[PDB]
Amino acid sequence: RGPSVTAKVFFDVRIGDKDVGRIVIGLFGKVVPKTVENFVALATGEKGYGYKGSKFHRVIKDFMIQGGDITTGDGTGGVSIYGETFPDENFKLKHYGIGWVSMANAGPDTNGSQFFITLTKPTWLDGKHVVFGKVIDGMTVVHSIELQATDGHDRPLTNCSIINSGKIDVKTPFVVEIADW
Amino acid sequence: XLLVTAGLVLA
Ligand SMILES: [Ca+2]
Ligand SMILES: [Zn+2]
Repeated sequence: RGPSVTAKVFFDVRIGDKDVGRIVIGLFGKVVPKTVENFVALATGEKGYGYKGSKFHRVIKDFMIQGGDITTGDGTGGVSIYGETFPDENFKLKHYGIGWVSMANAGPDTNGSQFFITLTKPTWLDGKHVVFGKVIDGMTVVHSIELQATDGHDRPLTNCSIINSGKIDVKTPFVVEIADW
Repeated sequence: XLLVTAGLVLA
């Protein structure tokens, strides 16, 4: 057993001028409903702002790729659908391995729009970052971003852009098995 | 270090 994927979000990615494919993230709505709602709403852009047009501004091989700065765009910005920030919902899910999706923050209770996809098992972040999703398709796209040349700020030299985002309804929820759940 | 922050990016 494990928690159920109840929704999905897609990001179509372009690196410079090349379309590199689509990342599909499955979301654990029953585990972290409030966090999932924020991420889905930002993906669809229904509130009038969202992930479309944002980039993965910080990429560190074998650690994570980070994105979702939907205001300033340099990695210092972002906002949630609930306000500037919202509290940490819970820490039920861990960064179990590669491809788990989690909220970036600026300390306790400062979730906004920015998120990251793991490229390792960062156990030191367990209990500090809210985990809410899992990459179910497009791990090759994540790897393409991961291998991008970056500067000394870990920013890709060429922009890795989310050119479209949205949701895909899940008609049949499915379990992502988790050891010892 | 290896953190994921929004504003002050640290070691
Ligand atoms: Ca490696
Ligand atoms: Zn490879």
